[PDB]
Amino acid sequence: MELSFGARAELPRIHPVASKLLRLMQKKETNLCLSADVSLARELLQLADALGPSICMLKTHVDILNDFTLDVMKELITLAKCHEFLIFENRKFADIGNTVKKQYEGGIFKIASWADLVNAHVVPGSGVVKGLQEVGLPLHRGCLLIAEMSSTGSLATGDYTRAAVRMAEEHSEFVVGFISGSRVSMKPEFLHLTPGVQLEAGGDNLGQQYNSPQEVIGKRGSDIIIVGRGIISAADRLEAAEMYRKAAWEAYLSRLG
Amino acid sequence: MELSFGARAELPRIHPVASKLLRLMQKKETNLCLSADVSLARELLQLADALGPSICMLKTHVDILNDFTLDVMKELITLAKCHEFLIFENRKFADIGNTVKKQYEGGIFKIASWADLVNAHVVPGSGVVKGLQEVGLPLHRGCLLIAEMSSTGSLATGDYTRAAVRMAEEHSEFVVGFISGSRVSMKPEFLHLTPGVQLEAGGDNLGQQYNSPQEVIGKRGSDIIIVGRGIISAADRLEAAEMYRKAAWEAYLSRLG
Ligand SMILES: O=c1cc(CO)n([C@@H]2O[C@H](COP(=O)(O)O)[C@@H](O)[C@H]2O)c(=O)[nH]1
Ligand SMILES: O=c1cc(CO)n([C@@H]2O[C@H](COP(=O)(O)O)[C@@H](O)[C@H]2O)c(=O)[nH]1
Repeated sequence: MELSFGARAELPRIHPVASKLLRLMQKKETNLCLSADVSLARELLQLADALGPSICMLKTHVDILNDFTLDVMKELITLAKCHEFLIFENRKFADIGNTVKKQYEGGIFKIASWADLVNAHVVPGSGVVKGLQEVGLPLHRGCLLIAEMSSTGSLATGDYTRAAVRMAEEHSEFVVGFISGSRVSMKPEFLHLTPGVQLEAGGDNLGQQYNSPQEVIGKRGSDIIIVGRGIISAADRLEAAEMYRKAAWEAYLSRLG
Repeated sequence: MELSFGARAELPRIHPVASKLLRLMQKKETNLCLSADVSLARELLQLADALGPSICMLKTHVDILNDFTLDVMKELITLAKCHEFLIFENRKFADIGNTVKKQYEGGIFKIASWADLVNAHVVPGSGVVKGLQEVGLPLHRGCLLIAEMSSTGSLATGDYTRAAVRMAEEHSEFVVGFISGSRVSMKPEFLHLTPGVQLEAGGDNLGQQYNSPQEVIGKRGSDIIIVGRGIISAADRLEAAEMYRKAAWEAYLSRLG
């Protein structure tokens, strides 16, 4: 039946990036992804260093960093290697393949040079994956497909979600999992990462909706929680991260039995 | 029945950005949007200057510019004002409102400071529009919603397309039209902009599919053609732009009768 993260890391069809992730999740007893939604490089780096031991992944929006430089990403990579977490740039590539390939490799951000993982919306059809793959496969990177969204009015439901799952399963050499609210693939080689997570019930004023780690990992069968404001707006971000880590980890263990 | 671009510019419910666009389209006899998919600021600017008289709009992907600076955008604005065209950043905002508001205003690109128009995918629900509006309305900007896509396997069909149209029509203070393959709204106050356009039949190797200006403007009832490689890969980009302009303009006139 259900396998531990450590065993999933060894599955025949596992992607190397997924394997690296699954192994460090097991080693560190963390299935928490920090959503580092900050505008200052110094804050990003100080969070990455202090919280690194508590997280399996740090999710970036590099396009909201007021003082982005590639040197900032070099320093982030140093922390990622030191503390053992992956870097996930939440770029949401969402256009024709020819365009996304350039967006992934080029420009000022050079996302493919530092990001272990990126994500894509599936709305354009499988060309979005094919374009990204042309850059990501040579660079030994992975991709997540957005199969469901956390926000009110999300159209990523029903046949749309099914299409995302098929697209992932048909591009397993590059696609390693999903942004989703629940387990959407029955194949254990794929990771499920779930945003819209806080300990307390609520939402924001712009359509975000929250569920708890126990709900999303335990009841809905996801693997990793993505948490932004629940941690970032807290006074003690380290303690907050530990609370989220312990919640997500125990929900995982209990579901494993 | 059908109104000229000039008359549409005066409609009671017209958005000011739409009005400005419609008036310059009529004045200049152009419903061509150049997709300036280049990596060099100098090429971007030289295209903008030479082709400015032939276009109603210049569409950017600032994240593929290797030498982006805000000064480049200042120079682009100077050309836009001189030649009378709008600047459209094809950012495809596609996340929860709280995130997109920061992506629109902030970061290195400060998109809202220079872009007349941006676009958004509707997959997250109407929060994507609400978040963007919080920045764009004060700055007197407009937004386009992606109702259909040109690429093979597009999921922007059926109820998804209907949802995009409703979302636009319910946020008319900020949303001024669509990226689509055809007329999708029956309300003349909304613009339809159509990518996937070349004179010759064909596609690319990454899921792009082409139709002609006569097909998309004439038969499918769209307003503006978005053209990248058909112009940019041509030797004489000025002549190419003129060919596309004259095609799209005559298709418009004939449909007007
Ligand atoms: O459906 C989604 C998809 C994404 C992409 O990961 N996100 C992102 O997770 C994070 C949630 O942050 P929060 O915990 O502060 O709401 C944000 O960066 C948001 O853009 C969501 O919140 N919901
Ligand atoms: O459905 C879409 C949506 C977009 C967003 O505008 N686009 C964009 O139009 C342009 C088409 O370029 P081409 O004429 O070279 O194919 C590209 O920048 C591509 O990213 C499309 O090609 N199709």
